[PDB]
Amino acid sequence: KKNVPHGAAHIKSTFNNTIVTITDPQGNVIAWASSGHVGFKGSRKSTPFAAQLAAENAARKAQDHGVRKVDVFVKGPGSGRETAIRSLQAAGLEVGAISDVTPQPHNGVRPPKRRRV
Amino acid sequence: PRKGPAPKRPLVNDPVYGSQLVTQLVNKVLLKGKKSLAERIVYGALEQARDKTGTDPVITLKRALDNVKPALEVRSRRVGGATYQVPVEVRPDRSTTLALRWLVGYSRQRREKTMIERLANEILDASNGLGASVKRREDTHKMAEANRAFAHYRW
RNA sequence: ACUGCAGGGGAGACUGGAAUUCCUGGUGUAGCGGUGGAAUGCGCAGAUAUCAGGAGGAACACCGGUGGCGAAGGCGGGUCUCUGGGCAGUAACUGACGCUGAGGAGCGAAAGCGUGGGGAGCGAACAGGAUUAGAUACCCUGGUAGUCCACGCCGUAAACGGUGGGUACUAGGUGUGGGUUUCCUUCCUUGGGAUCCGUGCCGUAGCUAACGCAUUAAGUACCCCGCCUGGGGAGUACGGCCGCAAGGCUAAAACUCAAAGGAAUUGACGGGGGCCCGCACAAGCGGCGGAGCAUGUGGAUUAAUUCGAUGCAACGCGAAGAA
Ligand SMILES: [Mg+2]
Ligand SMILES: [Mg+2]
Ligand SMILES: [Mg+2]
Ligand SMILES: [Mg+2]
Ligand SMILES: [Mg+2]
Ligand SMILES: [Mg+2]
Ligand SMILES: [Mg+2]
Ligand SMILES: [Mg+2]
Ligand SMILES: [Mg+2]
Ligand SMILES: [Mg+2]
Ligand SMILES: [Mg+2]
Ligand SMILES: [Mg+2]
Ligand SMILES: [Mg+2]
Ligand SMILES: [Mg+2]
Ligand SMILES: [Mg+2]
Ligand SMILES: [Mg+2]
Ligand SMILES: [Mg+2]
Ligand SMILES: [Mg+2]
Ligand SMILES: [Mg+2]
Ligand SMILES: [Mg+2]
Ligand SMILES: [Mg+2]
Ligand SMILES: [Mg+2]
Ligand SMILES: [Mg+2]
Ligand SMILES: [Mg+2]
Ligand SMILES: [Mg+2]
Ligand SMILES: [Mg+2]
Ligand SMILES: [Mg+2]
Ligand SMILES: [Mg+2]
Ligand SMILES: [Mg+2]
Ligand SMILES: [Mg+2]
Ligand SMILES: [Mg+2]
Ligand SMILES: [Mg+2]
Ligand SMILES: [Mg+2]
Repeated sequence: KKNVPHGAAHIKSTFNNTIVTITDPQGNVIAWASSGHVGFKGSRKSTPFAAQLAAENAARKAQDHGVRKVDVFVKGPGSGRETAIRSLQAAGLEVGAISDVTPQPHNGVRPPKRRRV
Repeated sequence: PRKGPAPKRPLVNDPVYGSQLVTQLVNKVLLKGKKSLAERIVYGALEQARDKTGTDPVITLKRALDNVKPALEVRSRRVGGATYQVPVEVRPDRSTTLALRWLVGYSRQRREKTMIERLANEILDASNGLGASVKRREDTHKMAEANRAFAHYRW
């Protein structure tokens, strides 16, 4: 029963998965439908096709709560970073501003050991 | 091959029916060089086709093909430790080729007596959308609509 | 000595922000995580995600470079305190006070060890999952010591420029870091010329087995120290000294082999790279492998089954004629 006309869509896109949650500007979550909610399992979640269905499922489920305009905050080094933004435009939403909030440490904590694959 | 495309072969118009589609059907029925035998099946099955509809049979034949042309096929590729299918677009002159192989191919294992009446049933059960060659259209598409995740590997 | 100048040289104390994790609440609902592909695992008892506050530890994005500094090891978030060395100019001062240095003494990455703190993340040992003939590994989820701090010990590294320290001389070309000074000097250009000390690149004479070195020598010379004398046995044994221990330093012989080696050359090869081709694959059509029979072979049998052919490139082959 929550009603808000202006929102804020957050997108996290890793090498394994994408998650599209949509909040109000105060930061409270409305709808969050990701790439495992849309039916996929395993390495298929990282594909760009699985990102343009996760962004459709979070968009229609947010327009039922009255969201007509979002702000986009992508982060993560994923391949579903651009196809998720174009998926929000072909669902009835307006994108407004697209930002970049990928966390950048100032050489803080130690990364794991490099893979000898 | 290695050195580009090879020049494809022309097809002359069929003398009985003024269309290149009938003379492309007789070459899928053709076995062992018996071309006059393969022309007595295709001319025979089309005359049997007009005795159950009354419509001209090369108009019946094109509606039999428009329900079995695939739009997406499912060509395979090995990527890493697991191989998986890839959906690619079918060009138009392959969609004619891959459909006429399916009318002749599923009529040879249909339950009638002669080839003239086995072929004339599969054309009429595809002009209505009910045959077994039509079912392979919505099995090729279902395997191509369950693999849109792999469309970014187009060789 | 005096005047200048550059610097992550060291030590102590205080201190700043991003990020990781956890905790406490808000919203929200079924997945998240992970891989070549999965699974163990986390979650549905409210996770991942998103916002706000709070706790703690460790490393310091951009500047950052081909660069600076230090005897080497090594050294960078900011600030204050204390402190070592270097370079240029003046030529005020002492008047050979210099160089090297057996033994010796100090410093000395990382791992490790002692007592006491701290412990975010990472992570030997460990455990489970997957892979596989096996997998005590690679890959994944976890995870203890340790990594961090204080005071001691250890004293080893491919501790490397695989090149001991001082000095003198021997064509240059061209970058960059720290000075001083002359000419168009106010034409500003922070360009050009000269000189002193770093640091790289390419090059002549000369040297070298060759690769290469080449005013930062591996060139031409002189002074001092260390070290080598075929490869294994072996930086091992015994003895000694040091160490809390792990272990370090000094250091053999018997025996055994006729070699072990260094650079370059030609080829072959690679689950190295570039380009290119073949019914190689793909896209198709028809077969073989199953059945009866013909023909050749292996084997077996026989008085004899004449002999030859035996991955491709032997097996309807020599045999285009065995009653
Ligand atoms: Mg300092
Ligand atoms: Mg913080
Ligand atoms: Mg914690
Ligand atoms: Mg919460
Ligand atoms: Mg959270
Ligand atoms: Mg400091
Ligand atoms: Mg005097
Ligand atoms: Mg000395
Ligand atoms: Mg240590
Ligand atoms: Mg121990
Ligand atoms: Mg300790
Ligand atoms: Mg302790
Ligand atoms: Mg194990
Ligand atoms: Mg591990
Ligand atoms: Mg201290
Ligand atoms: Mg010591
Ligand atoms: Mg040594
Ligand atoms: Mg070193
Ligand atoms: Mg040495
Ligand atoms: Mg010398
Ligand atoms: Mg000296
Ligand atoms: Mg110089
Ligand atoms: Mg050179
Ligand atoms: Mg030499
Ligand atoms: Mg010897
Ligand atoms: Mg020893
Ligand atoms: Mg001993
Ligand atoms: Mg060699
Ligand atoms: Mg090759
Ligand atoms: Mg093939
Ligand atoms: Mg057979
Ligand atoms: Mg024989
Ligand atoms: Mg033959």
